[PDB]
This record gives sequence, structure tokens and C-alpha cells, in this order.
Amino acid sequence: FFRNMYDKYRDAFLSHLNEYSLEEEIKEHISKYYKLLFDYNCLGGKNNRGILVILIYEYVKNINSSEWEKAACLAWCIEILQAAFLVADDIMDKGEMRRNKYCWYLLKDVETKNAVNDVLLLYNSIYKLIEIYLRNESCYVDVIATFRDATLKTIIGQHLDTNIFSDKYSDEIDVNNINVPEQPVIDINMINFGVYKNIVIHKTAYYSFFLPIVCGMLLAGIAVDNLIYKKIEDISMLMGEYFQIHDDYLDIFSDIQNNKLTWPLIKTFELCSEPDKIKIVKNYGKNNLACVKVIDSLYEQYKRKHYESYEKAQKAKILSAINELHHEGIEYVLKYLLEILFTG
Amino acid sequence: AFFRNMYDKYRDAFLSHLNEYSLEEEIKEHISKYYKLLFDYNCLGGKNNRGILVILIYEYVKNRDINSSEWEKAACLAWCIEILQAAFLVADDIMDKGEMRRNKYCWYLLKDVETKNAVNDVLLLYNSIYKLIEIYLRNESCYVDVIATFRDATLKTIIGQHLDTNIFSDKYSDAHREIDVNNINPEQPVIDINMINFGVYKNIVIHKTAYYSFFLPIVCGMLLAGIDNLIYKKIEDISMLMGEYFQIHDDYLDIFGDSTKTGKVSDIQNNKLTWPLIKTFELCSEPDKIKIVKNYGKNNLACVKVIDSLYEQYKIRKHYESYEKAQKAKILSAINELHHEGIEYVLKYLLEILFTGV
Ligand SMILES: CC(C)=CCC/C(C)=C/CC/C(C)=C/CC/C(C)=C/COP(=O)(O)OP(=O)(O)O
Ligand SMILES: CC(C)=CCC/C(C)=C/CC/C(C)=C/CCC(C)=CCOP(=O)(O)OP(=O)(O)O
Ligand code: NA
Repeated sequence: FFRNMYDKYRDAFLSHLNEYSLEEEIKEHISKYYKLLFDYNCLGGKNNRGILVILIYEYVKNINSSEWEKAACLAWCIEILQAAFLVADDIMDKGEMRRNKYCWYLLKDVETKNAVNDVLLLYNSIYKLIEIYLRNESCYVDVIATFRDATLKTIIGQHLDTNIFSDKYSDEIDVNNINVPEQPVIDINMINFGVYKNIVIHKTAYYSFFLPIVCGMLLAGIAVDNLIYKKIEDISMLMGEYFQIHDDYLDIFSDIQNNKLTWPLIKTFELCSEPDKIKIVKNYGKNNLACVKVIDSLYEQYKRKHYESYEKAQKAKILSAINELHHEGIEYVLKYLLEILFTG
Repeated sequence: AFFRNMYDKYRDAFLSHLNEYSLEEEIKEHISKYYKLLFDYNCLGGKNNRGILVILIYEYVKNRDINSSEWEKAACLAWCIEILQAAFLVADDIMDKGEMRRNKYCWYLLKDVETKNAVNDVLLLYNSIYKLIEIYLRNESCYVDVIATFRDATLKTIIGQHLDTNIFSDKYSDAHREIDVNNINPEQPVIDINMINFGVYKNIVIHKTAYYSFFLPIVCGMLLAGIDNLIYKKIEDISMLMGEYFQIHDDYLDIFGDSTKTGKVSDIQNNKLTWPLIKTFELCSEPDKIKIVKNYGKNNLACVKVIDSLYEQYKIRKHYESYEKAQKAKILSAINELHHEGIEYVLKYLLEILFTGV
């Protein structure tokens, strides 16, 4: 039913913009543009984060029409957040396709300049929507703080993912250099699971798991002083890692060319001979067909099988963390979520 | 000067927050190094008209005693509006492909930064505002109203930007064809003559400038002081007038001002709907209209000269001078109809000091 309510939240926000002191013709142009911005970018994903909110809310509470209206609001707000992350991420990473269609920023009628502005519109629409539907709820402030704090962590994780190999992170920033572009290179001191977990937990775990779970519980009426919140934070960290490692696995089976610190990169570096370390450093992070293939060949050489081995062990560690919650409703949801992560 | 001395307190309060994240120590020192510069490079160097408006309004709203922790909350909101400006300027320079801002390279041009970091940094700077308001105004009754004011003014600015970016675009000229989500090719941008009018210009400029630059600071000062009241609507209207006044001057500077004085080099080549363009178009001959259509929006210097010579031919400088006097009087007349002495003093002082600062 979550998908049925999309139009309401979209139209609610667009109705706010329509109240502006603007000429009727100009209002028409913007409702056209912004309806598409939402539709193109909020619709078409697996909706795991949105569904997670709704499932957690239902399995803590055990629900009328207004209650679901607030739950579905927060669910779509996180999908709107994902949309904003998606648009921004594709600008930054100069992406080609997202969800089997052209990245928003690539479109002739959009371009990078609009996509930047649109990320901030999508991002700010979130808080207008929460205001519209949850202004008079007692959890109102805690909910917006949860979005804010999870977003800040995501920004920092995104920063680390972008810059972990950059010449600035190897051992001051030059405010006079606008002319000499730094060549993308690997930094071997950063190729380790400790650094990787830092990035992954901040970039993924907080907005993807912590935020949706907390929204559900917050709206349900679980007081923020409750000890479960810290347990859920710890579980969310484990799941975020699990999800991103799998995301890294799917990419190879544009991270190689984009010089990304991936789990496949770290595992390979851990497993490979010294000559192959030189081979990785020479061939990684380059937009060259021959270079990517060499990196592709090494992943095949050092066996795909190591991911499967990790996936089984991490899943077990999560189910153990889930079981110490001592909350049946959330436990089932988290066990169900864990099963349906990759499919949606 | 008091406002300026408080800068580090608020910067370091946010930097400490990031420093609390569960990260390895080496990572944490890289983060703090990057983000200290992000703030320093982009928050310092302006006229600080928006920050000072907060400070002045907070004080002159009512003649009263104000303790140092009370001033700490005001200087926070004052600096939050300067962070917002810093986020706006970084974003604007990305979108417009800027060269200089406040007499130095645009943040995004730095080879250590690039567009990819700058986009991420806009969102960090923007989000730091709300973390700061939380840290310092968490337990204030006006807290929800303050962040909602930031939120709503930002939304309007985003809409103003959208229009400034897209007013002459294909989508606006061809309102009948839907956006082709399969077209990843744009053809040379041109002006749309139906859009060259002052009614459209005010729509754009009020939203892009007036709400964040005037309404937001004044409302911040008032809400925190403890004032809902009918004066807010009257203050919304003056803000409209001052924003329009401010942006027209800003259009004047673009073509007629020294880049070593203003700190920045664009409107003609960026195909912008400007006051000098609208003023030229209602005043010039038909052959000159075609000349404008032919030459406006082009990066070639021979094309911008043609436009620049037309501004000289039609003496746009004197037309602005005439506007400036007319509008300044129009604003003072609305300010005098507020029936509030303290805010009147501030708005009068601000109107005198807009273009120089302090
Ligand atoms: C929501 C965010 C952060 C944004 C994305 C994109 C948006 C809406 C944009 C920013 C566009 C904007 C309003 C502009 C820039 C205006 C600017 C930097 C200029 C001039 O103001 P002055 O007051 O003259 O400059 P100082 O602050 O240096 O005195
Ligand atoms: C604060 C904002 C909006 C922006 C600035 C830039 C930031 C922090 C970025 C975004 C980085 C990010 C979290 C990434 C992209 C991850 C992504 C879009 C996801 C994949 O998630 P799935 O759930 O597999 O995709 P679906 O939603 O299509 O199912
Ligand atoms: Na999702």
C-alpha cells in the first residue's frame, strides 16, 4: 500500500510550491519540472528503506488511517533522501545509468547545474513533508534530528569514499592550484578493512538501516532513552557493511575505473603475491579497457568464492546481534529484511 | 567586530561534532583539516550584511538587557546565515562555472577539491547550520520556528535559482513538449522575448535573493527576541523591496563594476535575465532587439562586446542611477509605515550600508 500513497506526498509538497507569489504561467512550468524530478528519481528502486520503516512501525505497534499516513510519509521521505543521494552521487561519480535509465544530470533539459539545485530541493522537501504530516506529534523533533544526523554521517562517508586515495590524504591543501589536476592513484596504506568499515558504516549504514528503523520506533512511541536504540545502532552498522560489500560484489560480478576502495580490492590485496600488488597499483583506477581487464583477471585468479564465504559468516553475526534485542516484532522484521535485501 | 570574533567558536563547535564520529585517529585529523578550510575559505571574506542584520535586529527589536549566553544564541544564528551564504556561493559557482569569488579562486576549481567535493561540501555546509542551531538553541521555545524559517527561505531560494537557471531554456519556451528523458545531447541557448519583462524579473529576484538575504535574518532576530505578529507580513514586504533593490545593483556590478573591487568576474555570456537587459529591451530600436537576440548568451567576447556597447549606447548606468533613487525612496516610505522605532533604525542603517558593508 506504500506505493499507493506516493502521489499524495508528492502532490502535498508540490502544493506548497504552488502557493508561492509567482505568475500562473511560471507556476505551471515549475509544477511540470518538479513533478518529473520526483517521479523520475523516487520511483523505480527496490524501496527497502521505505518498506523497512513501515514494517518496523507495524511490528512494534500492533493501526488507523492517520497513523499509516504518518508512517508512509517517513517511508517516502527516506526514498526521497535516497533519490537526492542518487542524483548527487551520479553527478559526483559522473555516472551513466541508474536504475536502468539515464542519470538525471545527463539529460539535455536538466544538466549538472539543475541537478545540483535539484538535490537540494529533494533534500529540503523531506523536512517540509515531515512538518506537514508530523508537526504536532511529540516525536517530531527527534525524527528531524534523526534525518539530519544520518545525513551528516552519509556526507562524511561520501567524503571519505571520494578522497581516501587522494594526494591530500597521503600524509596541506593547495589553494593556488586550479590548473594541475592530480592523477587518480591507489594508496596502499588505505587498503584495509578498518578504513573500509569507517567509510561503509558512514556512507551506508546510517541512512539505510539506522534511520528507517529509528523512524518506525520513534513514531511507534519508543522513548529515545531506551537501551534498544544503541543495540539497533550496532546492528545497523553490521547490516550496512553486509549491504555495501554485496554492492561491491555486484559491481564487478565502474569501481575499478573510478579508483574506489572496494571489498574485492582489499581481499585481493590481502590474498595476492607481491608481483600482483605492483600489477594492481599499475592497473587500478584508470579508464583503460586493458587496465580494467587486468584487474578483472586478478579477481578471477584469487576467487567470488571469498565473498560467499564472508556473506555466510556476517549473516550469522547479524542474526546473533538481532537475537539479543529481546524484541520479537523488530527481530522478525530484521530477519525478514536480511533475507530480502538483494531482491527488494 | 564582536560578530566576527565569534566565528571560531561556531566553526569549532561543528568541527568537534564531526570529531566525535567513530573514525580512526588518522582519518579524523584529515577530516578536521579539510573541513576547517572548507569553512574558513568560504565563510570569511564577505560584507556580512546578513549576519549583522540578525545582530542589529535582535538588539533593537526592544530596548532591554541581554546577557552573554543570550548573545551567543544570536551570534550563532548570525553565523548560520553566513554559512548558508557560503553554501549558496559554492553551489552557484559550480552551476554557473564561476572563476573568482571574494577575490580568490572558486572552491570547486581547486584541484584538491573539484566539482565532486564541492557538491558534497554544499550539503555539509547546509547541514552544519541545523546542527549549530541544535547545539545552541535546542531548548529555546522558538527553536522549531527558527529552523522552519531557515528551511522555508532555502526552499524559496532554490525555486528562485531554478527560474534564474531556466527562464530562457527550451523547457520554458516549449511548454507543450514534455522533457525528453531519452535525450542526453543542449543547443545554443537564446533569449525568450516573452520573458523579458519586469514582472518575471521580480518573481525570480524576490525568491532568489529577498527571502534569505533580508526576511530570514530579520525573522531570526525577532523570533529569538521573543515575538504570530502582524508586523512580520509588513517586514516580508520591505524584504521584497530590499531584495529587488539589492539584486538590481548586483546586476549593475556584473557589467559596470570592477572585478578587483567586487571579487568576481558573466550574466551576458551565461544568458541571464538581468535588469540592464530588460531596461535595454523596452528602450531600444527593433534592429537593436534582433542584435541582442543574435549576440546574447554567447561565450565569444565579440558577442558580449556588442551587448556591452549597447548598454553604453543606451546609457544603462544613468538608468540604474535613476532606479536606485526611486527605489530607495520607495523602501524608506514603507519602512516609515512600520510603526516600530527600533527596527526602523536598523533597516535605515542597513539600507545606507548595503553596497559597502559594515
Ligand atoms: C540550498 C543550497 C545550498 C543550494 C543550492 C543552489 C542554490 C539555491 C543557490 C545559490 C544561488 C544564490 C542565491 C546565490 C549566490 C549569491 C551570492 C553569493 C552573492 C552575492 O551576495 P553578496 O552579499 O554581494 O556577497 P558577500 O556575501 O560576499 O557580501
Ligand atoms: C546530502 C546529499 C543529498 C548529498 C550529497 C552527496 C552524498 C552524501 C551522497 C550520496 C552518496 C550515497 C549514499 C550513495 C549512493 C548509494 C545508492 C544511490 C545506492 C544504492 O542503493 P540501493 O538500495 O541498492 O538502490 P535502489 O534504491 O535503487 O534500490
Ligand atoms: Na531504498
